[PDB]
Amino acid sequence: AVRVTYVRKHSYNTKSNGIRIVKTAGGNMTVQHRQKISNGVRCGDCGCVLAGIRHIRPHQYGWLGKSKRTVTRAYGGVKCHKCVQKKILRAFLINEHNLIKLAAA
Amino acid sequence: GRRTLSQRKGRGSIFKSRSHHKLGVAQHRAIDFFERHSTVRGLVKSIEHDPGRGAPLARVVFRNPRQYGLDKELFICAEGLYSGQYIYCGSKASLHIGNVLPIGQCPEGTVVCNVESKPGDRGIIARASGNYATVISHNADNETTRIRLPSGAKKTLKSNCRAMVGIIAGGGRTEKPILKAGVAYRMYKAKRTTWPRVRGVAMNPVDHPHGGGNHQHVGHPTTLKRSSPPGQKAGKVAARRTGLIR
Amino acid sequence: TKGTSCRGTRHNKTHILCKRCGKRSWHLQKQRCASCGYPDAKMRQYAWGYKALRRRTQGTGRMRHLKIALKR
Amino acid sequence: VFLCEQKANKTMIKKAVEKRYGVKVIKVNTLVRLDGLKKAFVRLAPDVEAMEVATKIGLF
Amino acid sequence: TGHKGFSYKLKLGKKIHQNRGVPQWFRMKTGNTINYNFKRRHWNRRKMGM
RNA sequence: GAUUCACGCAGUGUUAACGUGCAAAUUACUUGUCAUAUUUGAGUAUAGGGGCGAAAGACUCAUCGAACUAUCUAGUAGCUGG
RNA sequence: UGAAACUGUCCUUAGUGCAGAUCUUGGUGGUAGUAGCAAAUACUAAGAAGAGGAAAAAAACAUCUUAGAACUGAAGAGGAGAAAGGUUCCUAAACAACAUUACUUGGAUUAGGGUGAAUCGAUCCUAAAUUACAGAUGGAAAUCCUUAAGAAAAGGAUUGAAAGGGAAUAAGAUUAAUAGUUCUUAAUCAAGAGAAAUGGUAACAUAUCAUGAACUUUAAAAUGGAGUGUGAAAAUCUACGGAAGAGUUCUCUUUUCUUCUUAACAAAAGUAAAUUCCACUGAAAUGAAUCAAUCAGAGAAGUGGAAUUUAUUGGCUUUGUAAGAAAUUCAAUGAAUUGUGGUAUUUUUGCAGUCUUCAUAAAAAUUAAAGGGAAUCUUUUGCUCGUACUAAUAACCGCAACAGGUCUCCAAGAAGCAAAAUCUUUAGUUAAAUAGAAUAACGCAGGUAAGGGAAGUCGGCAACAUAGCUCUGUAAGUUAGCAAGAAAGAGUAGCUCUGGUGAUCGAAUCAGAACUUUAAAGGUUAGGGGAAUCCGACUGUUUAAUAAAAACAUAGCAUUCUGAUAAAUCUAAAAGGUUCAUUACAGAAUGUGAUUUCUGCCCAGUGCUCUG
RNA sequence: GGGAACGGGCUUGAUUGGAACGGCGGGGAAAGAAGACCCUGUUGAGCUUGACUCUAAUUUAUCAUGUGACACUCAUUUCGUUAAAUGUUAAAAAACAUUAAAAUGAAACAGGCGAUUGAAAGAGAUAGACGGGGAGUUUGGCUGG
RNA sequence: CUGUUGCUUAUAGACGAUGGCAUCAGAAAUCGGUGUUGUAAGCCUCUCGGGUAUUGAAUG
RNA sequence: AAUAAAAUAUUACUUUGGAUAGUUUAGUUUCCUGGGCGAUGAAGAACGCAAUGAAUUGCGAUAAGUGAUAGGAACAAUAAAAUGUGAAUAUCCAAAAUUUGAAUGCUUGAAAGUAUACUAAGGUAUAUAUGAUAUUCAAUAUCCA
Repeated sequence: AVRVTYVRKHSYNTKSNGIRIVKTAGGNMTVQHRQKISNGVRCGDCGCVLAGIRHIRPHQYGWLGKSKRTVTRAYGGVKCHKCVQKKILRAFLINEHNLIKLAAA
Repeated sequence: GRRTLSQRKGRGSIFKSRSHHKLGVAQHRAIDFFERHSTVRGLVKSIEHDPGRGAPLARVVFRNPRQYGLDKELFICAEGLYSGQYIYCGSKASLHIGNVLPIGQCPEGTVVCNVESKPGDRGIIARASGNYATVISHNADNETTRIRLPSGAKKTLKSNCRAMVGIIAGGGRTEKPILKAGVAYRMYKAKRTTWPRVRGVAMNPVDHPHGGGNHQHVGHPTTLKRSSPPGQKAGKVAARRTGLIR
Repeated sequence: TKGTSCRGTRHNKTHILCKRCGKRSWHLQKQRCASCGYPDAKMRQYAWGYKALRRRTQGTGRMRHLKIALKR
Repeated sequence: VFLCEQKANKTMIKKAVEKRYGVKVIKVNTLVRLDGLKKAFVRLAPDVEAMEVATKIGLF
Repeated sequence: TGHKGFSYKLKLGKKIHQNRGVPQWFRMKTGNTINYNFKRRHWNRRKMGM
């Protein structure tokens, strides 16, 4: 087999020193540098991973399109649909209860 | 002779607290008008494990009384607290588990925890796992109340000293027998450097006052006065009694 | 193993060059110079070191300005 | 390939060459040598031939 | 090391420059006693300690 | 914080080699151990009647029952040598 | 002999007379042409260069090329880095000294040459920690404090990582030596310049689109380990079909071997695995499923959808780059080729759930989104510093080319359970403190041995011996978990067959049957076993360099003090410090040392204590 | 033999050919080290202890002038905050809450930022106790060792 | 006369020494005798085969 | 008994070594005269500069030296060029005076850097403490409408 060497001067297998050995022209293999695996967005209430948003590095969200870093809904990109649905029902039902309980019962 | 290990502990070089992953300081919120004369509501967002302490810690979020924003707190969780719970702090708070009330509002016989020794000092007594203080009696003549500390001693505090109603969570932690020296080694991961304790009799005369001779023995009485200088105060200090009590 | 063997791991410098006196006497972890007594404003001199005084003192260098003022 | 002052940077070396020799520069790479001098690799525009520029200097 | 500070590299270059012998023309001066430089060193003989 | 083998590490025995040595502590075989009380780098913290020590008066730059260095100091010597 | 100063007498003066002090400094003998130049398997033939293999064999001859023969054996004697070194790197001339012979060789002498970055790092951020002004403290030097003490800093100052976090570059070619740095081609990033939208029931989706200030919130950067299953890639192995070259060939072999490749960044023909959500319906005769689990009326299964992860866009094939490169051939610059598969093994990289903790396993720079509703394609630039070489049986630390020590990355075949021992391929090397003849004693290292079998010896020290796998079998004792691989016994080769274990052709694995032989684990690797007693309960640690243990630790047990302005305790002092980001299930000080059983009598003496 | 009582040298004898190679371990009371065992120094050091003499830490008493006759706070102590409403008058719901309308809204004043301790306690001076935690030093002579 | 030297000399041997021969010398293969192993390679038979055999063996 | 190879002894010559003699631009001591540094940036450190330099000496981007004043014909190891229209040489003078260092805008490890204002670059200034003056303020601290 073909053995390879690090290209940069980092000699230790740290988290930021990940490599991939891929085949090149002529049969020789070159060394790449692979990105770290990143987490996604979580709902602020239930801590569940949000859908519709990619799991990329924080600085790479700026390069994405405007619609690719959020969801077209209230609290989109910070609250899940279950998280939001309870917020709406909490807001309406509590105010309605206050209207009859107090406020000229 | 040399300096004993008890003396080297006071300089605090390798004996400093291993408090790097600790959540923070666990205490009540700073006392303001809205808690002296009214009540505030806090949401228990999460319950976490504070390294180095046996009881869980609660991340309570009070909204704000005077400005716009949030007030993120860090309480010592009472047993029975759950995520999403509403707790209330204030003079007019109801007598429920987890609420923080002035000690004078608690009826006699109430079980409280995280009691303040001085009003507004954010909790001193009854903070370890499963520990609590009991309200003994009130005294409205001088605005003072009596409570029973977890050690059995009685203490007289101002009636507006604050405490949380309930038991500190995590009780029964010390009833489980450590079996391995490794488990005891991990217990002090977020604590001080104390664990592997070499007996004084096993040392040399230079190292310890117990450092013996040809046979491992102390040689002199192990009960000492409180006025003994550091470096000779090894053993039992001001021991009223001694031996297997009956 | 306290002799030949233990010397193999000596590849970390205790002292580097000093900015004020030019000697390899700057302790990195102490952040001060063992020879000239750096950041301390006064140059480090001791009466028991009589030879160290005649190794770096007035007249042991170029005397760029004082060689003209005294002769004037 | 020139030998310059270490205190001059890539932008000062670039301007000095156009001023002194009347050429167009598209790239300057510099390295500091052990003896202290700064070696500059000044590349000229394709519309300018360095063969005549070097001859005028006296290299050839 | 490959990685070094700029001023440290210039002090390395000076030690290279000073590791040279007396030029021939200097040795032919009248009343000359300087034939070999005694402040000379080699990498494998004496470590310059910087 | 089970049993073993390997990469590594140690140092049980030979009281083997060597003992003006490869080496101011190493070599060979045998043996043991070989991931959670594990191994290890770098950064950092602790300094001499002090530090650090799972404790051997161990370790603190081949120096430790009190380091190294310089000054007092040409310390004193009823003792040895000239 | 030597070539420029000196002597005799009287007084004066003394750093004034040497055989010794293990005297000091320098020089020099015998020992003595003696001990040695013996680890790292190994060299040989022809030719060249050179003063340097001559000769009655003076039996040996340094460098380079070729041929033979070999070693390290891919956890390497291979290819690269961090620290350390500092020019040792490359070339030419030259060999006085140096590398225990010699050297035409060299990490040695002399002289030249060599290190190219918007994209790699430093620079930037913070971690453990570190240091300022003012203040506090001190006789002093100076110490303390790091946001508390302040008319200082919207909230708190400096430094601290070339392994942590982090905007963005790849392939090919090129040099005597540098190259994610130069050249060619192709990219990317940052900073600049030229009354406010739709679609889907929904999850959510639309080459910028489709405004979004103060303020606030959320998420990311950013989080242990074990073990199981599995997706993809690469390497190895292999099936089908070949093209080109090479090896063997009087004995066969439609044969053995080699090449058949392709980046960053983007595209979207075709098509996956896993997980989480959404719509319809409402499950009991309970179903669904995994290697294991696990799940369901706070809603299963089914049907149809949405999203995200899978080493860049979007995982894989494919496409642009792009064959014009490169590889392998052929001719004398020009021509040829560059399919398709695998229910195989290993490594790498993700994923999914399971387990484990009196352990819960970083922060900041910086980025995005939300709530709110204040206001109304082309082109330019990209600064500073490091960048050579070794990274070790010769470039580092040990006085040295020292068998010692010193952090990592990549990783072929056979055989095997195995990254074991052994052999080989790519790469490196045949030199690494000199050899030739002879073949005494005595050695060091490795072996064997008649008959006996520990009689030797303080003592089975040393050596021998056992040893892999399958089947049968396995005692006392016991904390019921073990003892246990107890002990003990049988089998094992080669060749020719049969059967079992799957999917809509393939895996090595298991069982059985004939026949033959030198009767089969044994080349390498590879437990000796049993019966008692003493100590320590166990895993662990220890006197670096004569003690590895019964010593230390340990869990268990027990005792003492302490309500925090405290206990212990550092400091000369201190709005000083540590346990303490703590609060009796805690902090501090001790003794004994797992479990079982039991801890008897004594308060006179010395301690300690008293609510006197 | 005698001698310092175990000679290579001296006395008397035995005896002797000069130069040495390979071994060898009897001797050279062989080399290595101003004996480490023992004793003597009016020589030390580590450790111990009601050895002698002291000392840090701890402790107790007195002094160091806050007011009114126990009460107060005013120095002092220990704290807490963004010095964020002090004092006197007048448990159904893990959601949002801010940049105000309107014609002040959103009340005034105190000589105390809010508590705690308190003329007591801390630090100083002097005096008694304690104090191997620690410092300095000593630990006779004769003597069939 | 003796010594060196040669037979990579033996009845000898650490090196010296000792012993033998030195042109009718010596050395060498080959062959025969003598041993060891066990029946070669090409096609059970060829096959008591093949191979080795002084190196410190014995003839020519 | 015998040989003198080795051994020993003396002299001459030579060698290894560097004593002795002769010599001194170096020291030691005493005395005399001063005791003349620095924010106008010192002492010290680093780096750089000669036609051929490595050290040392001298000097600082005007570099083994510039101007002025004295001075009057050299320097040399080699070659150049200049020179009585002034070479060497000397100086309390003039100009100039790199990076640091009390080091002082901020940072500084071996660190590369970086902010603001004035006058793209370049050059200045900006530490702490402190005296005087001016100016802008703060505190009902005292009066005070």
